[PDB]
Amino acid sequence: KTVIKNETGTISISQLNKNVWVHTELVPSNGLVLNTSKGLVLVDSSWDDKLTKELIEMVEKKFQKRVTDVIITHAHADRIGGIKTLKERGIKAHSTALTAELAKKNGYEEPLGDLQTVTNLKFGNMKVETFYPGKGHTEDNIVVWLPQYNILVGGCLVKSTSAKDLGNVADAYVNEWSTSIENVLKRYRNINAVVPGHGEVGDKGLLLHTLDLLK
Ligand SMILES: [Co+2]
Repeated sequence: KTVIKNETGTISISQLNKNVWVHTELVPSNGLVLNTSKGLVLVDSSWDDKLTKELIEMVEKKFQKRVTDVIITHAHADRIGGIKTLKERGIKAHSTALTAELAKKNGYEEPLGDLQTVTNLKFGNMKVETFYPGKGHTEDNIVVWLPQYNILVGGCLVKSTSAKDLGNVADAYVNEWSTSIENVLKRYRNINAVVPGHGEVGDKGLLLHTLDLLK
């Protein structure tokens, strides 16, 4: 897989696919860059505004298209933190209503609150499904599915192999997280890659790992 870094090793993009890339910023945090016929779409932005601006500028320059949309997978900072940058640049920031409600409560600018339990979006030819599986890492966590690739973005709901515990559980629902993981396994029975919130890309084994960490 082709991999491209900025000057610092602070931001790195790894090609999963002709049109799907994983972005990682330095903990490392992951999201996706979707190279579509109508622009770039990000699944998650970055830790804060400084890194979000750098991420956008890197990908706009490389791919020679604008970032048009971001999907925010929960209302914590590794996730909501670049919202000011998105809003001021006219980048549409999609989220569930609950994620937007939580962002506002916590003093962040609000994403759109447009995503339902299951939402199907199309960006050029790129199909994206968002799914709220229930509570887990947070109340509001969603996953994102690319049905043309059978790629799942697990976000913080899904732990990497290298994670040997659940991490920050202060906002977690450790008794509903296993059911939520089961909901993802039931919906998506044939998965090619799973992108955890943090750590190396894997497959359905990451979901099984997360289940074991919850015991
Ligand atoms: Co989080």
